[PDB]
Order: sequence, then structure tokens, then C-alpha cells
Amino acid sequence: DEAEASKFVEEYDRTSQVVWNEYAGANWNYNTNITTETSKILLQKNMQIAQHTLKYGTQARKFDVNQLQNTTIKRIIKKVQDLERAALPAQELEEYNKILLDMETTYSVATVCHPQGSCLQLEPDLTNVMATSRKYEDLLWAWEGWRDKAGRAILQFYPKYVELINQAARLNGYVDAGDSWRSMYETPSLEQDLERLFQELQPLYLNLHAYVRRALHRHYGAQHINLEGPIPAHLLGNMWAQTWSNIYDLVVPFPSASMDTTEAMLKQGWTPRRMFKEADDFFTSLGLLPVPPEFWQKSMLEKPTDGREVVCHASAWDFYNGKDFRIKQCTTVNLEDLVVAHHEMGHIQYFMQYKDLPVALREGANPGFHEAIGDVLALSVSTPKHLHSLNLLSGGSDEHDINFLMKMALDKIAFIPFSYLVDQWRWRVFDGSITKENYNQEWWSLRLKYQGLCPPVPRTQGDFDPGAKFHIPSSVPYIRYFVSFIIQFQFHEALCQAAGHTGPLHKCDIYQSKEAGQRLATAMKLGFSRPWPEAMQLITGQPQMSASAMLSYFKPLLDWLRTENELHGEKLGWPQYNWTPN
Ligand SMILES: O=C(CCC(O)(O)[C@H](Cc1ccccc1)NC(=O)c1ccccc1)N[C@@H](Cc1c[nH]c2ccccc12)C(=O)O
Ligand SMILES: *[C@@H]1O[C@H](CO[C@@H]2O[C@@H](C)[C@@H](O)[C@@H](O)[C@@H]2O)[C@@H](O[C@@H]2O[C@H](CO)[C@@H](O)[C@H](O)[C@H]2NC(C)=O)[C@H](O)[C@H]1NC(C)=O
Ligand SMILES: CC(=O)N[C@@H]1[C@@H](O)[C@H](O)[C@@H](CO)O[C@H]1O
Ligand SMILES: *[C@@H]1O[C@H](CO)[C@@H](O)[C@H](O)[C@H]1NC(C)=O
Ligand SMILES: [Cl-]
Ligand SMILES: [Cl-]
Ligand SMILES: [Zn+2]
Repeated sequence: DEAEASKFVEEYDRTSQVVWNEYAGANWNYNTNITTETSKILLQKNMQIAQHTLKYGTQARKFDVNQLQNTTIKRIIKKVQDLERAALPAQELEEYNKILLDMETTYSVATVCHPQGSCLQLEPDLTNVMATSRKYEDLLWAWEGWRDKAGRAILQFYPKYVELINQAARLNGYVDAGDSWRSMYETPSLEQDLERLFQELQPLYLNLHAYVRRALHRHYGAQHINLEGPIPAHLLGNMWAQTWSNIYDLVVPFPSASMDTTEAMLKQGWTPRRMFKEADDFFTSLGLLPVPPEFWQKSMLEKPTDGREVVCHASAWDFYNGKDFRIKQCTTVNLEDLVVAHHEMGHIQYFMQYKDLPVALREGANPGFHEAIGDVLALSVSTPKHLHSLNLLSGGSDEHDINFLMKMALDKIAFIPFSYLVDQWRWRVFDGSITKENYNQEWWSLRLKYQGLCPPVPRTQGDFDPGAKFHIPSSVPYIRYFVSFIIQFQFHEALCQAAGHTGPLHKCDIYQSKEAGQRLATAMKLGFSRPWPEAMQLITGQPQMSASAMLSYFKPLLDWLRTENELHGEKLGWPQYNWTPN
């Protein structure tokens, strides 16, 4: 028994490394060059890896885990027992694989065109409009158009997708796809734990929400903003109203208090490569790993100009040979994208840190950890002090302080309910309580309930707004981002302390702290070998997820906001919850 298990795992590892590397290669070619050939080859490689998954999974299911002594081996085998999609019968598997490809391509090539005029793509055109336009009608055009072309077009595929991924889950011992995803955290209390964290940041979010609403009231008019109702979803500077820092100019606490970081980056010669190089340098400044020469040669750090159609949504790639790691991002030169570059570089650092673990264990402590690493560093990079060291800025006062806290919050705090929202909707879709006839109505009910947002124009049958959010048609879980946004503050808190920082947490910049680096590396090296609370404890000193670090970070802003909102007699929340615009 124990001997057969040790041998199975060794064989699984050497062969998975080969089969996974080959699949990644085909996946990469499709993602960076969407064509019928690359698509067809990716579909073919899907069956190859499925063959391998079916072969080893079947054998894994014959062993008896729990009657096995070694803990590492027991964990590896338990995992291999999950055939994920490879559990579906050949016909269903093929169909499923094709549906996923069709949704991904439909989303990545969608465009919104002006009658016999120009056609805009999501990146960089539509996203630039949402970020810079201050005209209600122009934002509406881009917001509605994107949902009309991308979301409406994903609808025809989704019910089948749901049917098939649920079927795969059931064949793997789960009750539905949501239950399967949820299990990646190995935490029985997960749903209640997350609900408690959400409720924790509620006071902070309702205050930020009220304050932003008043500012939008000021700029867009009383006729378009209800001071007691939800905010029209196209006005927050981001296509999904998931992060709001692009409307900072409309909400600046102390207008008399910074420069244009974009203009600085552009005139100072910043380019996508320089942006990734700066992230690389930040990691090595912490004693962490530099990316290999190969990374610079094979990555796609900007949208190609040779005519190639690509998947622009940012992603980091492990080719499972512990040498080849790459990023695929249609990077634009600006602070927001620099944060995203740092984020992707954290995924790469994780790949490099656990590259020596069996491939079954080359994963984050939990999916949230993988998402967090990168953001922890970007918090330091975002401080006024660090940005001035980068010459991107020409502060120091309390007003400057509140302004920085506001900027950060517009992103970090606003994202909490959005990130919470996405899988609440999908878990309900997967478990069957939300049928296709109600997909969109339920999405908006959640949009209203959690974010306090409303659609600027009524939605009609055939609308499928979730379809216009990458992760939905891409079938990428989303709760990981909610977890990340919470715990990255816990890690920042711990790293700042390990770096000897004193005073307000938001004034911390861990740049060049070897101690901070070592804190992370030790936990990053564990991959998925130990239960996540253990990685959590190594980094922070305790085993739980906690919203305290985040609250602590934003404490000064929470106090300022309460005072500011009370002075204007703001009514927190959206009492008049049925309100919709013009
Ligand atoms: O989706 C992303 C970044 C893309 C990703 O790096 O998370 C990427 C998504 C993906 C997963 C699977 C297939 C294709 C794309 N995930 C990875 O690159 C990745 C790699 C290895 C392990 C885990 C994830 N961010 C989210 C959350 C987000 C919004 N704004 C942000 C600002 C800073 C940090 C995160 C966000 C979003 O844009 O809605
Ligand atoms: C449980 O097994 C792990 C893993 O052992 C390795 O993988 C097996 C499939 C087989 O190929 C073995 O020959 C390998 O040694 C043991 O942990 C490893 O320990 C060695 C030596 O300390 C170390 O180099 C590796 O990093 C360890 N790997 C991991 C994942 O921790 C572990 O010692 C065994 N536990 C017990 C109680 O015996
Ligand atoms: C650089 C290297 O060889 N890393 C290997 C890794 O690929 C393999 O999965 C592991 C087996 O547990 O043994 C490590 O030494
Ligand atoms: C894109 O893919 C097509 C089809 O496989 C191929 O002919 C072409 O060479 C690729 N383009 C690049 C830049 O590699
Ligand atoms: Cl939406
Ligand atoms: Cl997840
Ligand atoms: Zn990510």
C-alpha cells in the first residue's frame, strides 16, 4: 500500500509535468493569437491532458487515502482523485471544452461600434472612456454597448456551460460546481466566515458610498442622482464599478492638496517593460526572486500591433518546468496598470517560490493567497513617498493624508462588495436557485443589495450583464479576490511590523526590507502542501482571516468620512432602493 502510493505520486508528477507543459504551450498560443488553427489545436490538447487526467485519476481512486500514513502523499492522492472536467464522458467533455473556448473568444474579440464610424475594443478604448469621460451620455454609450455586444453574446452558451460544469462536479463527488470551487479553501465554515468579513467592512463601505454619491450629485446633477438611492453603475470610472479610483478628481477631499502620475510616467519614458522591471526590482529589493531571462523573451507585456487577436485580460503563466514563467498583459502606461503589473508579478513570484514542490502542490495556500502576494507590494508602491522616489510625484500634511487614503479606498474598499457579489451570484446559479430566466434580475438584485448600484438603463430579456465581466465566460472563480483584498492588508500589517515600521500603517513602505521578504518567502514556498491557516500564521502570527488590518489601515479615513457625511446629513445606504435614473 504505502509503497504503491509513494510510487504512484512520483510517476504522476513526472508525467503531469510533461503533459501540463505541453497544454500550457498550446493554451499560450491560443491566448496570444486567437485563430481557428490555434483554437483547434487547443481543443485537441484538451483531450490529451484529459486522457492523462482520466488515467491517473482512475488509479488514484483505487488507493485508500485515509488508510495511508504519509501526509504529503495522502494530500497529493486526494487531489489527483478529482478529475475535474476529465470526469465528463467524451461527448460531454468535447462539448464542454468547445463551449469554454467559444465564450472566451466571444468575450475577447467583442467590439462596440459607432454607426459607420469607429469600433472600440474593451482594452484600451472602452476602459479609457469609462476611466476618463465625465459625460453621462458617453459613459452610458460605452457601458451599454459593452453589455450589448459581450454580455448578450455570452448568454446562448451559459445554460449549457452551467449544466456541464455541474455535471462534472457531481461526477467528482460534489453537489454542484459552486461546492467544488468552495472546496479549494478546505474550510467548512467558509460561507459564514466570508459573510462576517463582509459585514465588517460595511460601515466603511456605506460611508465611502454616501460620500461618493454626494460628489456625483454635485457633478452630474440632482436630476440624475438620488441622495437616498443607489448609484448609477456607469459613473464610477471602471466598466463594472468594481474599483472607483479613476473618479478621484470628482471626490478629492482636499482639492487644494498631487500631480498627474500618468503624464509623469508618459513624459518620463515609462513603458510596459519598465513597469514590469520596476516590479521585478521591488521583489528583489526584498530579497525575493528575480524573474528569469526567459520571462523577458517570451512574455507578452503589451497588446500586439502585428494584427494578432489576443486575450488582453491580464494573467500570469506557469509552464510547469520550473524555468518558464510568463505574463500576458495588454499593459498601458499608468498607475492603475502598474498596480495590475505588480499583481501579476506576485503570481510569478509564487510560481518561482514553489517550483520545487510536486506539481500537485504547486498552488497557493488557498486561491486568495495567490491573488494577494502582488497586491501587498503594490500597497507600498502606491504610497506618496514611494511614488515621489519614482519621480512620478513632486506630500506630508493631514489633508494630503486623507487624500491618499481616499484614493486607496476608492479601489480597495469599493471592491469588497463587488468581489463578494460575483460568486454569490454564481454559487446560486450553480446550485440551481437562479435559473436562466432570472440570471440578469438576480445579478442586479445583488448589485443593489451589496454595492448599492443600479443600472442606468432598464435591462431587457436577452440581457446578460454577467457575461460582460471576463471571469464569468472565462469560468474563473472570483471569491479569491474578496479574500485577497482582506488578507493583503493582514500581510502588509505583518510585513510592516517585520520591517520595523512604526506609526500609521498606511504610511508604511516595505521597500528593501529583507525581513519582510523572508516573511513571505517562507509561506510562499509551502505552496498547497499545508492547510492555509498555517501559511497565514507564518506570515501574520495568527491563523485567521481578519478584517482588522484593513480597518486599521483605513481608520483615519473612516473617522473623516463619518464626520464629513454627518455634516451633510447623509443617509447611509439606499433606503429608496427601487430608484433607477432618468
Ligand atoms: O482578474 C484579475 C487579474 C487577472 C488574474 O491575474 O487574476 C488572472 C485571471 C485569470 C485566471 C485564469 C485564467 C485566465 C485569467 N489569474 C492569474 O493570472 C493566475 C495565475 C496563476 C494562479 C492564479 C491566478 N483581477 C481581478 C480583480 C481586480 C480588479 N482590479 C484589481 C486591482 C488590483 C488587483 C486585482 C484587481 C479583475 O480584474 O476583476
Ligand atoms: C512524506 O513524504 C514526503 C515527500 O517525499 C518525497 O516524495 C515521495 C513521493 C517520494 O518520491 C520520496 O522519496 C520523496 O522524499 C517527505 O518529505 C520530503 O522530505 C525530504 C527530506 O526531508 C525533503 O527533501 C522534501 O522537501 C520533502 N517533501 C515535502 C513535500 O515535504 C516527508 O518527509 C514524508 N513524511 C514522513 C512523516 O515520512
Ligand atoms: C529543480 C527540480 O528538479 N525540482 C524537482 C521537481 O520538479 C519535482 O517535482 C520534485 C519531486 O518532488 O523534485 C524536485 O527536485
Ligand atoms: C498566429 O497564428 C497563425 C495561425 O496558427 C499563424 O499562421 C501565425 O504565424 C501566428 N502569428 C504569429 C505572430 O505567430
Ligand atoms: Cl453589470
Ligand atoms: Cl477561488
Ligand atoms: Zn490574479
